[PDB]
Amino acid sequence: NYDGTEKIPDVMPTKIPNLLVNGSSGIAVGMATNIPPHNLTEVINGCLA
DNA sequence: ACTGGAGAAAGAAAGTGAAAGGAAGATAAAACGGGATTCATACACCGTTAAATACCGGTTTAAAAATCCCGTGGCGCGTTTTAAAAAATCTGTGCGGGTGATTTTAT
Repeated sequence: NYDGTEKIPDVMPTKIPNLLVNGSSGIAVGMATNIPPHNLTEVINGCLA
């Protein structure tokens, strides 16, 4: 952490494709993102395919 | 007596709180105009007949149509203005993580 007295995970070991099913939206310097949500069953079927 | 700093007086310029009023808005009461019923009453449709009008044959004649000469103003051309519509260019705004700040009451 900032004081060097704790530990924080670098990334989560997720079982869910969260990015596609929930989307995202943010504004940065020189760029931006905009992603719509989706349906979980269709994403799972696509991953299996 | 003279000098230079400092404090106090006096005077002039700028900011101020309050000002009728008037065009510019805003809000209600009123007069209006457009639908649903309800019939009595005048209007639409059907047989009959005297009468008023359309039609044919032949004149005519006075009025309107046709023709010629001319002298103009009313359209036509070329070149400018001027609004009107269209294309181009600016102005706000909200989505989600970040930085920093404000106010009123009771005992």
